[PDB]
Amino acid sequence: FLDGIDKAQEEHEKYHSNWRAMASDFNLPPVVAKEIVASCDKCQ
Amino acid sequence: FLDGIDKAQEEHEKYHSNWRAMASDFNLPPVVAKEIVASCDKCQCSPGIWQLNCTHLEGKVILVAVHVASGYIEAEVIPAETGQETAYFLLKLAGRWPVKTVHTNNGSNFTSTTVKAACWWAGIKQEFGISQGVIESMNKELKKIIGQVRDQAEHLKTAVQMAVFIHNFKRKGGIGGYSAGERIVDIIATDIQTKELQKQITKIQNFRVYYRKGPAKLLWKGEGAVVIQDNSDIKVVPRRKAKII
Amino acid sequence: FLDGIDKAQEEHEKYHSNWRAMASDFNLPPVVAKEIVASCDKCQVDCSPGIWQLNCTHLEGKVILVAVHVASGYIEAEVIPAETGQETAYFLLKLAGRWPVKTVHTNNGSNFTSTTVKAACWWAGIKQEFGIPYNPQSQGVIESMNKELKKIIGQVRDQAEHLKTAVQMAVFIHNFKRKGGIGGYSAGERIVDIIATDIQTKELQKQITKIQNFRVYYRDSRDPVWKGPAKLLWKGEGAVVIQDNSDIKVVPRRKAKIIRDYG
Amino acid sequence: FLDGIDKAQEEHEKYHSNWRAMASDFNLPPVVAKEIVASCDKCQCSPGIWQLNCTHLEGKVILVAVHVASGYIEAEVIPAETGQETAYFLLKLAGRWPVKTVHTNNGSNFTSTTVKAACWWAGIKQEFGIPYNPQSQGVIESMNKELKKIIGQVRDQAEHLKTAVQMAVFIHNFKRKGGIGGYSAGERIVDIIATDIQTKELQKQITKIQNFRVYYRDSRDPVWKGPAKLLWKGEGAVVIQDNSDIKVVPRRKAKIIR
Amino acid sequence: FLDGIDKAQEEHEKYHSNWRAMASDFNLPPVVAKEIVASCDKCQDCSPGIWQLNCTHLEGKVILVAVHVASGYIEAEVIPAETGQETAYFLLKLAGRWPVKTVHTNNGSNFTSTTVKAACWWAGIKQEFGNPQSQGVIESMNKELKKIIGQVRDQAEHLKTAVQMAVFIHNFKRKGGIGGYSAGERIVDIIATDIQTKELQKQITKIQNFRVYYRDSRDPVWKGPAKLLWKGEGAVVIQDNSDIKVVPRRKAKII
Amino acid sequence: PIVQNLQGQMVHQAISPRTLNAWVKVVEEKAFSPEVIPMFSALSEGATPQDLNTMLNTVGGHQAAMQMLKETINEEAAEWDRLHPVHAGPIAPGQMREPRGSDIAGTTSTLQEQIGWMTHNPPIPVGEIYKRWIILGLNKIVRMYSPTSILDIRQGPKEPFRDYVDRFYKTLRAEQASQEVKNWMTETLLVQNANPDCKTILKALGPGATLEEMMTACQG
Ligand SMILES: [Zn+2]
Ligand SMILES: [Zn+2]
Ligand SMILES: [Zn+2]
Ligand SMILES: [Zn+2]
Ligand SMILES: [Zn+2]
Repeated sequence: FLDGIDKAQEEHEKYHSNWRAMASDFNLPPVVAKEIVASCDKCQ
Repeated sequence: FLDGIDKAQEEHEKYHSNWRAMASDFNLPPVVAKEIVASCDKCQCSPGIWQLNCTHLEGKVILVAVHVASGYIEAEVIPAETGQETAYFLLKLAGRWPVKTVHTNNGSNFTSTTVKAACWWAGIKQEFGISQGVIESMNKELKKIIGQVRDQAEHLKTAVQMAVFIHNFKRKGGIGGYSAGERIVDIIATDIQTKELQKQITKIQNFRVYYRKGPAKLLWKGEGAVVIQDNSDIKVVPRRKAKII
Repeated sequence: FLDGIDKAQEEHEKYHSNWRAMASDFNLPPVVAKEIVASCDKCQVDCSPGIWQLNCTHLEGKVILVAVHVASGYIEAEVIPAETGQETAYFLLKLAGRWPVKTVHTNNGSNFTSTTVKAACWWAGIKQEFGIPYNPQSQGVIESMNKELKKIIGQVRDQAEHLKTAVQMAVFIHNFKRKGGIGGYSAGERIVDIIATDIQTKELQKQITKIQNFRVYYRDSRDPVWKGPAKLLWKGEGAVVIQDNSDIKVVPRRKAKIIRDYG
Repeated sequence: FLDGIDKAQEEHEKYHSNWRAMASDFNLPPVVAKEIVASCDKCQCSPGIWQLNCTHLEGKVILVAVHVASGYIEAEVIPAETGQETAYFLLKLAGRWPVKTVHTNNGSNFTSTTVKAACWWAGIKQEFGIPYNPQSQGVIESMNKELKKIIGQVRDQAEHLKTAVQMAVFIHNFKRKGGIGGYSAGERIVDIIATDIQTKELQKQITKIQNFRVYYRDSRDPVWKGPAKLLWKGEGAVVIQDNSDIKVVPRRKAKIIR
Repeated sequence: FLDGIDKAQEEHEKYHSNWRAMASDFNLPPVVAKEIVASCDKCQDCSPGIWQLNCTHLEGKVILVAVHVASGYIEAEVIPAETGQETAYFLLKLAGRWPVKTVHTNNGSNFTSTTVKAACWWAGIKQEFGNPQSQGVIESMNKELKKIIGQVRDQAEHLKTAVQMAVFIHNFKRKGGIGGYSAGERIVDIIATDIQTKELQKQITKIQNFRVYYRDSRDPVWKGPAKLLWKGEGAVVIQDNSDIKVVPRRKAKII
Repeated sequence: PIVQNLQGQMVHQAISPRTLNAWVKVVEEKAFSPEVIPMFSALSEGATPQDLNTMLNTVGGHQAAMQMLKETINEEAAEWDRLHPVHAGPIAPGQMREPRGSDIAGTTSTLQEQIGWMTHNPPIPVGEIYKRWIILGLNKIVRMYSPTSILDIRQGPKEPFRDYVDRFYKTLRAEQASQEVKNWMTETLLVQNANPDCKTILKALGPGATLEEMMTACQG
């Protein structure tokens, strides 16, 4: 939560990882990772 | 959630609102609101019934009034303790809000000639002797917020005004997550509409109902029950033993 | 009697009102009103208020469209220069804008069945009933109003310079100062009273639904905690009647809070 | 009337408000309110007043009349700017609604001789300038601009300008619900006319009363005071006025002389 | 909701009434009325958050007054000396009493001071220097204030008490236009309706974010995704292809 | 400004701040109304062109009128230069040549030149000419700033004659023309543009009646 959203989105714009990976690596709740994935146009 | 975290932080560094406040205002989950609150080092009856009291803080006397029904708060620091400024504050709060009854103690300032003259001129009923738990809880909550915002307080008056502003607007309350202003607006609006509709009836609907006695007037018929009023007394009877004419 | 004779004779040479109107309005004995009426050389059904009757007549070579209220006898007449369905639709939309009419009685004339009339009645939601009316009383009222309007127009044509002005003066004197044969009241007063007393059920039902939509928080005499969202029935000065799970309770105003939970 | 006269006197001494306000607030006849107002040393009919306005749309002139107490609207487009058509509309609205005073603004066509003759025939006092009511000035223009907004919206679904304007004013009068109360303008205007009829019935009931000199006694004092002007008799009591003081006395402590 | 949606659609294509009227006259939820209004090509307010500030001189002393753009509500006070501190105090008090988002005022010296700028920046208040027709309303209110303070000065000992009494009588016991009510009822009704509309729109925003798929009587295959409008009584009201339909909950799924 | 000395030689006097403050406040307060024409002439009695320019530049806003008066000053300075013959011959000590079009405006001439011209015998009325030029400029500015004509004033049927005559004379003074035309219009339009009752009253009173007689007769 401590600036994890910015790093999560900046790494998702390059690798497009699964929401579980973002939740585990950056310590974010699953809902944040799911909505970050949804915000990606390439991913669904 | 659309860039709402940044504005939530920028408003928490501004007013330091409760978690539910920014949770409901900016549409964020309660978990992130609680995390934002924790991350801050400084954080961890009737519409006419109003209660006025006096408090002491660092050699300053403050007259504080509170709406009992909605929890709305007002305060003003009086420089020299005299009844004339108490009367001034009373007439100002009357001019800003309709008050029909004030609950105070037998203090000299509350019973002063100017205060009595103003309240009799405004037609406000007086009641001496006092409910108090809610007033004390609001007082300590406002003391807490005053301590919270004292770091940026250039003067006492501005600090008190900002504390009142953040209490009445920048914090959600209890039932329904509504602030004091929202609650008082809701209760005033409901009272106005109910009295308007009550004045609408008894101009069109006028029926006489006999039960068991006298020519009582119909008040509400339905759901197998007749509620009527007679001789300034309200009686509820079953649908039987009641004739509506 | 306090100079009322002069003002009465002035308003009678200008209006030719009924003697009951002179007696009631100017506070004069009936003998004075009767002699004022005599001095003038030109003088000698409870139902739904949604029913109106429209008719056309040929007077002085001009076409006059008259709409009459069944329940009160109120009249509205206009002079139509060229007989066309467009002007009939104009009159219909005028009377719809000025009155909440819901049913119109007309004959089988060419302009009555015009496409504009059908469009107007469909848009305004006004029931249409062609053919002979089923109530002879309405026809009798139509005939009486027709003869009275012919008489008053003949009386007042000298004052006006145009037929429309004479018709408007006639409708003005008939509606406001003229007193009918039942009750002795003006047609405008009768129709406005009927309209005022007619809109009661809709407002009653909407107020009942609104008052049932309210929420009430109440406490018992010995219970310091507040109860749930009890439905509201009736509000009083010091007592409130509410429903709480099919139970009727009367609560003092002191221990009752009334709220509309928007959320 | 349950000790409301004293409350009205106190309210007029502390505020000096309009007589109708005291009459409505305390459920009193207008006569006692008028006499209380006249009792004030520093102090001395809303229905039946209409306001007329002119506007330009599609290169044509449209005249709209609006009530003040209820806001009922009437509107019509005039082929050419002449005083005869305005006089015709004024006499038509006189023959359709009870009009007592026609208020307007400055205008060349409003000062014509034809409209003056038309209003003199009807006995309606006409004037122009500042609105009679110190408030609700903006109501007329807000209603006019609402009508202007809706006529453009409903124009596309109509074939003629006059029909569209009349349909728009019909929607505004009937099919447009307001705020407080939430009902049609026709309903509020008919309620106002009904209350006017009831107040006129009260006025004729007061007219039934006349001089009827009445003597009064207070607190069972051996002396009889008077004469006092009779105001009203009912509910076993009589309310009268004398020396700018209005009081209610039980019938057992008063006598009436023809 | 008992086939009243089609009737509301027809009467909205006919009359084009407000969404509140459509909801009230047919017991429809606000979502249905809002989507019906939106679907209409003919159809397309932050009023309480707009205030006007004005200063005047009386008896050699300065008097400030803030007036709501609508309903003619006013609030006035006297000031000893015209500097930024008193103006900031008054602005903070009015912010603490009422929710304000923007303010219109003239180009006075006290309005251009840094103190008021900081005070309004603290509360996020838009300060505009410079109003279609509110000038007449505000000037008429000011003239009424002048006449009432002139009339009430006879029994007053200080100007502040007279001003307070005048604003009290004006805002409480001076019935105005339609309805014969005072400014307090108008302001409370306006703010209550604004709160109701904002909470309804927030509820719609938090509800509509879910998609639906329904089974009908002639096709076992789920169809959609329709837009979520309302749920309740064991059923869901949705809209597909700009047509509003109702489907039992047992024959529907929400994602 | 140029102040006469008690049985001595006149010397330059500093401009009091009161005059500048009063001038700027009265200019900013009400309008570019005709009443500023005398007021200005009361605040610039015997002032040098430099003082006049300093007073002119003190105003704030309404720079369009400043451009108008500057253009008129330029054109009338050119006219003065073209009409007044150019001085020729040597200039003796203690004397100066005729001020140029720029010198009368004070844009380039210094205070010493103005003092020398004032002390020259006979004195040159450069200051008076510049003051009357400014007067003409202000007159045309007021002409532009009048949003009404003289022939469009109408009296309401119930409007009192008091404010009607007041506005009539306000527009008469706002309008600049020959005196004979002003007399003709104030004698004709007054009766010709009144309510019918007072119009017939004035016709009964006859022509040439003093305005006091008509204002006393029209009462009621
Ligand atoms: Zn992705
Ligand atoms: Zn904090
Ligand atoms: Zn006759
Ligand atoms: Zn008074
Ligand atoms: Zn629409």
